Amino acid sequence: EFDNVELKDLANVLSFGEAKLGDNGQKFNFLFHTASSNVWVPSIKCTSESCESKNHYDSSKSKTYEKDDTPVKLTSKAGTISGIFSKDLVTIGKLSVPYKFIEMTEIVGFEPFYSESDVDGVFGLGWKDLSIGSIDPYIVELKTQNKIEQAVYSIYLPPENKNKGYLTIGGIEERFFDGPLNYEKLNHDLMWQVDLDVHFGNVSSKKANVILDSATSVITVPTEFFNQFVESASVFKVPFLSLYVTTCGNTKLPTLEYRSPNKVYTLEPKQYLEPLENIFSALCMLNIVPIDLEKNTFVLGDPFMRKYFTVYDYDNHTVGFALAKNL
Amino acid sequence: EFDNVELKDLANVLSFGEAKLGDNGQKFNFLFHTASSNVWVPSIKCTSESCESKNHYDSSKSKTYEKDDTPVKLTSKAGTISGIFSKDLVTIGKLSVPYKFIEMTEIVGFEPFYSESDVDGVFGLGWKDLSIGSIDPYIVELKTQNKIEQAVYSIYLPPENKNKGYLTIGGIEERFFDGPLNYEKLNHDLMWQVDLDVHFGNVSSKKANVILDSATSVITVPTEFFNQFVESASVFLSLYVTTCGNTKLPTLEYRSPNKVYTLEPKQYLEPLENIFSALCMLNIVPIDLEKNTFVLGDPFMRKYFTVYDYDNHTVGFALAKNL
Amino acid sequence: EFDNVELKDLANVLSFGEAKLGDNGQKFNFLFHTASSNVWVPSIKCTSESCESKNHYDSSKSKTYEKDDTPVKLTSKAGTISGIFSKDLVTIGKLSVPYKFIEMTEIVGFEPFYSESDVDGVFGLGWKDLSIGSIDPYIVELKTQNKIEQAVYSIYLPPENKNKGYLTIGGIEERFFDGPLNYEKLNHDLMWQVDLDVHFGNVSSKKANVILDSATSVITVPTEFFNQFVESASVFKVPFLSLYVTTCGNTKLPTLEYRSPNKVYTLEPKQYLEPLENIFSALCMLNIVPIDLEKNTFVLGDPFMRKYFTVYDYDNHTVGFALAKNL
Amino acid sequence: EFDNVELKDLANVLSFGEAKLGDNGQKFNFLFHTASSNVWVPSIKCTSESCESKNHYDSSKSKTYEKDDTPVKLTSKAGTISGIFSKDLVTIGKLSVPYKFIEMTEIVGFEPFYSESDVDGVFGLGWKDLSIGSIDPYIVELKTQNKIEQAVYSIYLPPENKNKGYLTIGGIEERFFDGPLNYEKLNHDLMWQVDLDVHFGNVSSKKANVILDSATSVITVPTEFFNQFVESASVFKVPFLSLYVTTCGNTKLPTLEYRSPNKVYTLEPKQYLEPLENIFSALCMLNIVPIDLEKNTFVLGDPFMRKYFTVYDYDNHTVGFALAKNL
Ligand SMILES: CSC[C@H](NC(=O)Cc1ccccc1)C(=O)N[C@@H](Cc1ccccc1)[C@H](O)C(=O)N1CSC(C)(C)[C@H]1C(=O)N[C@H]1c2ccccc2C[C@H]1O
Ligand SMILES: CSC[C@H](NC(=O)Cc1ccccc1)C(=O)N[C@@H](Cc1ccccc1)[C@H](O)C(=O)N1CSC(C)(C)[C@H]1C(=O)N[C@H]1c2ccccc2C[C@H]1O
Ligand SMILES: CSC[C@H](NC(=O)Cc1ccccc1)C(=O)N[C@@H](Cc1ccccc1)[C@H](O)C(=O)N1CSC(C)(C)[C@H]1C(=O)N[C@H]1c2ccccc2C[C@H]1O
Ligand code: NA
Repeated sequence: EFDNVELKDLANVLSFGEAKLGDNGQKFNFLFHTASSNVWVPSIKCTSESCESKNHYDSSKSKTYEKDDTPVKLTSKAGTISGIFSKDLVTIGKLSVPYKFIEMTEIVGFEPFYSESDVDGVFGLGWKDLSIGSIDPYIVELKTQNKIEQAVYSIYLPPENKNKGYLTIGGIEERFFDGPLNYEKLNHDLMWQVDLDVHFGNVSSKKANVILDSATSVITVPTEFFNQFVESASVFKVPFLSLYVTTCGNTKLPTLEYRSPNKVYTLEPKQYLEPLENIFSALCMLNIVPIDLEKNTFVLGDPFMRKYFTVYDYDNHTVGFALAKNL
Repeated sequence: EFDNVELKDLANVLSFGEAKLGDNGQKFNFLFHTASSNVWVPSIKCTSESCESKNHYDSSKSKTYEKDDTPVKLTSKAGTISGIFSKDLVTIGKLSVPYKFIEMTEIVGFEPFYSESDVDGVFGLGWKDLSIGSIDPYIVELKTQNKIEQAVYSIYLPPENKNKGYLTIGGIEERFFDGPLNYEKLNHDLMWQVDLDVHFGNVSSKKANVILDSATSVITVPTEFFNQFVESASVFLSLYVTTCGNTKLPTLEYRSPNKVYTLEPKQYLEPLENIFSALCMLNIVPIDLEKNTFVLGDPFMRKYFTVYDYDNHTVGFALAKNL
Repeated sequence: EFDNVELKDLANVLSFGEAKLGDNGQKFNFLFHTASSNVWVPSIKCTSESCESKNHYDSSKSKTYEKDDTPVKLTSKAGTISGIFSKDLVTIGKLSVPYKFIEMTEIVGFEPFYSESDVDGVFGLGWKDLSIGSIDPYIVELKTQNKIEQAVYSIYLPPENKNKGYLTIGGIEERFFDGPLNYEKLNHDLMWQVDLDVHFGNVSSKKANVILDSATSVITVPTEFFNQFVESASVFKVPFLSLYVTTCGNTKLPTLEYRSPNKVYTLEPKQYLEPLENIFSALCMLNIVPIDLEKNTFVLGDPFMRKYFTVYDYDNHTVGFALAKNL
Repeated sequence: EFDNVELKDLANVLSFGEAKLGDNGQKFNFLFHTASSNVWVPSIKCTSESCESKNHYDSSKSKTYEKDDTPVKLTSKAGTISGIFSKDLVTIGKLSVPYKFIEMTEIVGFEPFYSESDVDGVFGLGWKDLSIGSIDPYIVELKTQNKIEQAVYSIYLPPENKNKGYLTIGGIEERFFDGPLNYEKLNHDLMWQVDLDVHFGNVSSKKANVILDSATSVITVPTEFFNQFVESASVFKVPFLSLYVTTCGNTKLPTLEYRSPNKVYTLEPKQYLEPLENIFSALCMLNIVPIDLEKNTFVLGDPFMRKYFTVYDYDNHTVGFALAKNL
């Protein structure tokens, strides 16, 4: 034997948390996904190696389980996922309602990321029309059964990792934010998406389609938008050392802004940069990625959510934004 | 109030662990750093807003404190840290020896990233020639003081998470790896750096300087090497984003005279979504550090258990194993 | 005699510092004034009581004094100032040039404030076309005379009073701020004044004339603008205990924004509020005053300069703004 | 670098000075607070960001410290302060006594104002009945322990500035005032509070509760009284350009009167008006704030203490007023 000291991971919070299935309280780790509208879970029957060291849902150990069995198969350019539909108790903290979910039974093609993390499944929190089987979103379902009064939830991510991070259902906790809470109207009942004029230095795109996505740890922007910025950065002498790398202290890096008619949401340069080293880092990389998802569409991930406490209001069809606060 | 639920971090082990100072065991979160040669720690005396949230070293609370007070200051085109040398018991695990560290007294230029991490300081595991003050590396000092027989350590990151990570001092645990341990000679005692021929598709860089650096979570390549790969791609611009589980991409090869070390697309690709991600990005970053220099961080150390041998001036590599 | 403890000031750095007249270094406490265009200094000849406690300029002591004697008289419902123009060495720090200033000869009114305070006079840092006598600005004259090579200055107020403020001449000092430093063009060369769209919750004013004024400790808004705000605050039920008093933590107060084509400058509620009590104050007041100065005109005083480091550039006719930082 | 001149604060003296705790003389800037009844100090053990730049009490450095550890928590609509009671030597000037004080371990809800000021804590000078934990006032304690013979203090603020302010303990220094010293009896031994008839123009409130509060720089008036005054000065054609703003030379403004059975205390426009600009200001605001604290309650802060040297006499349960002189 020799001297071994335990290594740790870094304090880094996202919309990762525990929910429960069945009346025997079967525990899982969920990614609470604002841009998906089903709950998906590793089934006890899953024949896929992926599934081995996960948490499982066993419909025979829960006395409140209901047969549905409607098969479903989803496939990406990247991977494939097939399962069956089940109903049972679904619980987050104190609240519980019977809900229609997908038991995963074959998972091909998401490696080594899927088996590498301690996440079991997705607990979608998007809108009805984006979901398979056309199901009412979980939180609406809580309101239907009068378990809560207002179809609303909120994500607080701790803006400096000094404390726990939280998902709150049924009401707005003022402990989480400073300044005003501001609602924007949804441009569609598909995702949590809003019309905003986006500005990044001299580049701008009016009335862009902008989407909240608690699953990405990136900011996203169209290719052409990203090209215009690269060229404009060049015009404005913003120094870069390669496409994505810059001095963290770079004084020419512009504020990224999303403007509505009555409120501007912003990420300062150091709020969209990732350090190259994990301590005392002189260099930085833009955490902004050109991807073309839809005409004029931009995605807000964790970097936005790290700064903005966000609110999701089914009843009003709005998204609330406020400056996240250290607990 | 209303129904809460706790949200937590995604388990992601790196070379970050605890170490103690003084005979009253002042505890710190350190980045165990293969590319720094001093131990740096926040002083109780630090006047910076950076130092506020952190653990501090307070010499007055330690009977084994030996006064030094030799001033240090590092300044950088943008960055400043400064402090004083002090001598006290430094403890990792069950191992303990008097050692000269730097109590940082001013920390400027590394916000907000510093205060948002729970790292307090750096525990250098590099070589003497880059130590400010020419101080023997901590592990060498353990050996001089007969705390250990061999001035060797190793770093194990769990290759598939689901498992805990380790820094081991003084010998080699077979439990951590599979297949043989291959050793490479250092090209120069400056850092843990080896001569290797690097290849990526049609592009190659002979007799490159490659540095192990436990403090980046990235793989680094010179700008010219990356431009060459872009040019060679021209035969058929992003190329930065691709499909996850795209196997039609080159493998990164680092060739020594008797072993080739590799990182396949699934070692160098990072997903854009944090579950079931359709798209992925290259975790290969072009940046010029020094002539012909490449750096190997985390994504390499996740595949390769690495051994750092001071007695023999070598680095050992082997395939990291579960448990 | 009894036990006495001294009482002091609350740390509150404004654009107030020292400068010198004549080759014998006569010193004065000046308000460095971005919205005025002459230097005004009390004369040794001043006959008023207000002048008794002040520093005085005595031309008979300076071998570099050049006689002008053109009389000036400014007379406004709060007081009247008369004086004569004189020319002499005028010195800020290391820098020095012959300049024309007004020695005040009579100061009627402005009481008790002028004599209660320890400012001697005003050091105008505005544009020529606002100057009495149409005198080139001091900073211009420095460049005209080859003392500096860029006719630019900056004002830094400590954003939390943890260090000294600084007036810098001749170039940009990055220690004061976190990038980006964004430049806006002047709408006119009368004052430091820019076209910006102002938003305060749902109220807005397009293409407003906004003016930097280092001499007020207040934010200014036209009367109508303020009335629109009151209107929508009443409708939306933002809690006010009276016309300016609110809880410091009021979550319904909006952010004040000033939008250029490429950048938004903002004041969060607690950056435009002042506390009722000087410690642990539950209650606050709006430091926003409705005043009709000019069509559609808004003035930025101390609350703004306290958050934004500001650069005043005569060569390029622009003002720069950046997030001020602690030293 | 570049030519730089320092910027300073103005001289504005308030009820704010130094006192020491413990035998090693740990110094703090305290607000000498006539409407608080404990002493509050940040603890070295405080875990809030609020405490970070402040002076701290470290009990283990003082050989005279005695453990108490009684918890205290004060919370409200938007403020939490908690801590523990500790006993040590407490020193103002050459005077020293063992005294129970509160070590703050958490200060939340008072940013950014708390960190922007160089006040560390509050040194209560009120009455026992308002003390948390039922503690004898510091100055009474000085009397009990035979360190002074009269339990009395005074606050002198220099009426025209340049001049230090002074807190005096143990007797009356005639040097601070002109004219008689008039005394008013307390309507209650809770605060330094007095029955007075308050008149402002045509508006009056008889047998008002008027409270001395050395912690506001404002004068306070119930909302109905204020409303009646503004409607009233409308009827009588006062020049107002908005709701608090008038010219600094406004001749027509009434004197504010506080009438007791044998003395009338007054505040003229001179004493209740704050200028919009910090030098040669044409425009002014009423420093009088409408705010309902309790039935018929009016607060006198700085503007009043600036004119009147005030004396606080525990022995005879009275407050004394005299016109303050220049030193
Ligand atoms: C290759 S990322 C290495 C990083 N260097 C940079 O960012 C250099 C840089 C800066 C700007 C433009 C281009 C290049 C760096 O110097 N990091 C340092 C982090 C640090 C840790 C503790 C106290 C202060 C800083 C370094 O790991 C260290 O301990 N040191 C201690 S001394 C130092 C400040 C010169 C640096 C060093 O040896 N740097 C060298 C190094 C290290 C790892 C890999 C390559 C190189 C070359 C040179 O950059
Ligand atoms: C932000 S409020 C500006 C203030 N005027 C007022 O409040 C409006 C007013 C005017 C006349 C009677 C009553 C009310 C004012 O003019 N203050 C002045 C302070 C002063 C400094 C030195 C000697 C005497 C006064 C001014 O900043 C200046 O130097 N001047 C020099 S001469 C002046 C008295 C006409 C004035 C001016 O150019 N004012 C301009 C100004 C300033 C700030 C904001 C808008 C404007 C427009 C313009 O009127
Ligand atoms: C000029 S307003 C006085 C102020 N009250 C307010 O703002 C009223 C308020 C409260 C909550 C929501 C909305 C409005 C206040 O209580 N300030 C306090 C400042 C303080 C100082 C140290 C530690 C914490 C706060 C006070 O002077 C004190 O020490 N205390 C100590 S305990 C207390 C919270 C009961 C309060 C008190 O005695 N208040 C009394 C007071 C003080 C001044 C004027 C009137 C009154 C009545 C009574 O409420
Ligand atoms: Na806009």
